[PDB]
Amino acid sequence: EDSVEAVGAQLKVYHQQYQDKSREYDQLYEEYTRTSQELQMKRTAIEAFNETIKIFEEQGQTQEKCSKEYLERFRREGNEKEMQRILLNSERLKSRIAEIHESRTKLEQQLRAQASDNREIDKRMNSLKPDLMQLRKIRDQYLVWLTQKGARQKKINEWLGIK
Repeated sequence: EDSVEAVGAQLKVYHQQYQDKSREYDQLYEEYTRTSQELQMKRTAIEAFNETIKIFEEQGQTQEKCSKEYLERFRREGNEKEMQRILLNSERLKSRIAEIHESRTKLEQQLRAQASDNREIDKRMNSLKPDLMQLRKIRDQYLVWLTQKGARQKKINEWLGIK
């Protein structure tokens, strides 16, 4: 009721709630920053693929340049096996590229998944900011109350779990 022990008893309850609400928030904040890091690597990895692919395409372009003379000629010569070789190269090459291009696409999809999670963890992270403010305010109020009350230090520390 109006018992100092009863008020201090209430204080302990709210302070605890507050610390717990606070700890949980901290846990989320780390998780958010951490995932934003792992999210960076993914972005970087994608650039790696983009770079890799851009490379192979340049290789393809230049080999295609030299092949063109020979190929156009072997066609009318007409050497089957020789020009066959030429097409077989460009093929496996383009099926290396076409293979990688899809390989990053799976990562991009895999990326947006994590990106959403951060959007959501950030959301939950904002749900708590209000309560934290309030609990802190509240707890501070009981402190002032008990403080102006005869109630005093040592037991206050007890109620705040201080050693």
